[PDB]
Amino acid sequence: KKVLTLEGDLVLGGLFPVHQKGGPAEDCGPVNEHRGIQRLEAMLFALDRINRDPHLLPGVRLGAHILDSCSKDTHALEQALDFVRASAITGVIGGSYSDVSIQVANLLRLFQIPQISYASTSAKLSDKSRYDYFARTVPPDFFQAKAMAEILRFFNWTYVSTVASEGDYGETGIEAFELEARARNICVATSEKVGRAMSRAAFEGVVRALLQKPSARVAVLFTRSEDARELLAASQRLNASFTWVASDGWGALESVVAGSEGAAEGAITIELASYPISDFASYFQSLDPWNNSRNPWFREFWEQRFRCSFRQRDCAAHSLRAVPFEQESKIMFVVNAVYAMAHALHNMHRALCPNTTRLCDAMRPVNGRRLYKDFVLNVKFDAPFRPADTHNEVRFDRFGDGIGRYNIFTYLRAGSGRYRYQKVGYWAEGLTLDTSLIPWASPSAGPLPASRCSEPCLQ
Amino acid sequence: NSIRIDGDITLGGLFPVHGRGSEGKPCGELKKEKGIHRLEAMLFALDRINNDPDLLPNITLGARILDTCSRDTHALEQSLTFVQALIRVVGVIGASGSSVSIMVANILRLFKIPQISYASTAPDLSDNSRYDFFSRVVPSDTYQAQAMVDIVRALKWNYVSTVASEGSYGESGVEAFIQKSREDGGVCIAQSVKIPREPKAGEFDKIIRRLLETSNARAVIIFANEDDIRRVLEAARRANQTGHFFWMGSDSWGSKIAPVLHLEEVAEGAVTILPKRMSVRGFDRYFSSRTLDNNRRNIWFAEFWEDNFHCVKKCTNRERIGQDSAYEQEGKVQFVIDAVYAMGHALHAMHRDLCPGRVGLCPRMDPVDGTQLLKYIRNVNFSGIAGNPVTFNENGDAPGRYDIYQYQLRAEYKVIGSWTDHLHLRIQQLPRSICSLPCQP
Ligand SMILES: *[C@@H]1O[C@H](CO)[C@@H](O)[C@H](O)[C@H]1NC(C)=O
Ligand SMILES: *[C@@H]1O[C@H](CO)[C@@H](O)[C@H](O)[C@H]1NC(C)=O
Ligand SMILES: N[C@@H](CCC(=O)O)C(=O)O
Ligand SMILES: N[C@@H](CCC(=O)O)C(=O)O
Repeated sequence: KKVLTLEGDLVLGGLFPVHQKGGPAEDCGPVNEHRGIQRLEAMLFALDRINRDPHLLPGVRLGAHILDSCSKDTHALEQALDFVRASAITGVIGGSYSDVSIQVANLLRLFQIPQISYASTSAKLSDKSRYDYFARTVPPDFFQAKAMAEILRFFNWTYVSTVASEGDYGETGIEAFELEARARNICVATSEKVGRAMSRAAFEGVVRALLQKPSARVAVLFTRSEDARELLAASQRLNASFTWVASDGWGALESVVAGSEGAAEGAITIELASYPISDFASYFQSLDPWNNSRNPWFREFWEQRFRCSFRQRDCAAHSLRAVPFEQESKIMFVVNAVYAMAHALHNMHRALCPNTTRLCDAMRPVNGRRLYKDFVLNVKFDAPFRPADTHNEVRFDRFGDGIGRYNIFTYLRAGSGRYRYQKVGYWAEGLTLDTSLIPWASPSAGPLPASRCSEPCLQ
Repeated sequence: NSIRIDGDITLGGLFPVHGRGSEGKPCGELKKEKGIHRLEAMLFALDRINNDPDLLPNITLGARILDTCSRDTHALEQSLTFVQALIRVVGVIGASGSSVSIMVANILRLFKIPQISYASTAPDLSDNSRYDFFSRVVPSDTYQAQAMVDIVRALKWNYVSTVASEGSYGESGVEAFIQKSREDGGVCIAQSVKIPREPKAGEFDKIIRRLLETSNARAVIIFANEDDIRRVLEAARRANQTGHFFWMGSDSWGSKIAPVLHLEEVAEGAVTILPKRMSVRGFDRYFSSRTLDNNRRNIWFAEFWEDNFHCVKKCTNRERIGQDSAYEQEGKVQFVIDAVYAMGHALHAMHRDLCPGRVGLCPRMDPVDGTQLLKYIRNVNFSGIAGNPVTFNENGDAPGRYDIYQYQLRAEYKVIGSWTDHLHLRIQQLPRSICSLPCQP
């Protein structure tokens, strides 16, 4: 359909979930304002800096072939054939969804096409037997269930209920969480699984099942962004009080809680620790639907955000520099993925063609055997746009993963401030969050909400 | 390695003549029952459609059968040959493996090649939205889950434990069984056992420890592959638990010598479920007739000759299959005979409509379209070689009709019931696996 066609000596692939899944409706419709265009423009912003960096691939002019997956594994694989028409895709940077990334990885493995995923926490891509050409910067779902299991132990939450999202992300998270919960003496109640495409009436069924064990006031949530909002919407209707322990799917984005914002007051969400990019903030803010002709989806993005139309002579007045800008918490991973092979290509260029800073006729046929195997090795380099007084470094382990750095978020309802996400701790191989910042954990608030199956009995 | 036959149109096929290999090796020990016994069945079926003139007259059918060593990863690399030109086969026969067939169904739909499987019973594979071109000739495992609940209820079983293997079959098998178990509310699951894809030697020993931990869970239900049932059964002998556990087997443990070979001590008193089948006489006088220097098309037939007969030196060519005392005409050999027949009948119907009067392959349908052929497959209605009616549905599944087999000693499987619509089990087995014995009035 619509794809980016940036040109250069060698082009670089991409796969972003621009649109939302339509289910029984059309394949995918409305765009994503935080995990879509914001991540889509992050790659272009990173590519522009590399193309103008004298110390990173001089005279190479990296291209872009960003496709569209829009949160559909079948749709992602259907258009993934464009990445393999030549076999010239030297690499693919995409797979924001675990289900999407798994399907693309299998196809690209046959043609030896290295792939980097900026957001894929499933604890199965680390298996090199099945995916030997896969690398990523985000940690797997291994040092993520322990963080949530320890939080439950920290609050002495023993009897809990788990909600799983059908696919290759929720099921993997539940299995990792289940074994950690058993090893930490955490009781497990009935577990309910939600399908990828289910009616809104079915979403009321699972919340009813969670209400059928009333000593389970704590619900552990393993769902994608499009599956957690429906449960929250199903919580206002048939009103119930359930505190939420959220996975990476919930995140700190202010769209899964918008609307049904009263049913997740005591919700704890764990995201991936990162820092905002000051340079990217100016790039995204200083954008217009007319000047920015590189992105075919920018015109559609200007319809949902800054509500207007391009037919009745509307728009052309709103500017992104006026309204506040909320940067996605995973923009750092997107710009790190682009720079991951940018230095690797420079390292490959320095060794394969040590004659001039151009193509030496030997790197024209790109092979995954020599590239990825030399790419999974030490590509240790300073993180781009790193803030001051920090020692962050981009590197890959033997499994092609990143370091296990996490953070803890809670949902606030402060007066004269509507609602706001506040960071209350991090996970540096151990819990460090404080108790005085959580509204329901404050000493001057009453007993904390707990979920024990049998009130303990004294001697 | 390929066994391609030259023909006007070629038919893809995936058969697991080998097994999963440990360590870095992607292939393991040669599988006699799965694979080779079904490999020549399609070849025999392909050699019978090309003989009679009532089906596809003056049209010879080729083949592009490949090797899948019971490995999901290895199955995708081989399947690239089917769509190498379209980056030409008209149809591809799906592999027995549930997880293997899934990875072939999500890539063949991109290039629009219909797929017909014979031994994959994944409830997931019934989703039309994700698997457009996948067709099945066997009932799904979701019907087996209801059947097992009916069987255990008739046996008054109350406390059972479930064992599942890693993949899309074991995980989707017990999950369907557990959900249907809660619907009736009569039986409950003691615990769930997960078998890793590549575990250690002592991992299987730990599996029986958890089963023995709940000593009152006398009956255990296993959803495992062909090579996993034997290993778990062997661990029971080394733990001195011969007769303590009664095994509840799925369609992966039908009438098969291999899971009960040299293990007829723990396998006793085990009841299993297999779909409708019959002993075809045509294939009885075909496998026993093929010998060395005759079936030179099958490369792996030489390996089959070495492994089966030697079971060493002096490999003389003076032995026959009939005297091996190991040929049993495996149950799922029938399901691949009519699988190609259903696809062949669809091609015959397509040939008549798109080529009126032209006996040969008319140029109007030379670039065969998978989408056009897909609707023909859904409307195939004929009788198989044994006599069973072959009919598909809107999702490409098959009607649920099974048989109940119980392993007896006299070492031969005997029919003890059926699951036509509700149940037909007739009383053997012994009443056990009942926790919370009556505590008197
Ligand atoms: C309960 O949690 C508190 C911290 O809030 C701490 O005393 C300990 O982790 C738990 N104590 C008991 C008795 O469970
Ligand atoms: C196939 O033909 C039979 C012939 O009696 C009849 O049941 C019907 O037309 C077809 N069956 C199904 C299940 O569609
Ligand atoms: N890592 C989560 C969410 C990724 C994202 O969209 O930010 C997943 O695999 O579903
Ligand atoms: N249908 C089961 C059993 C296949 C077999 O080995 O016959 C599966 O897909 O694993």
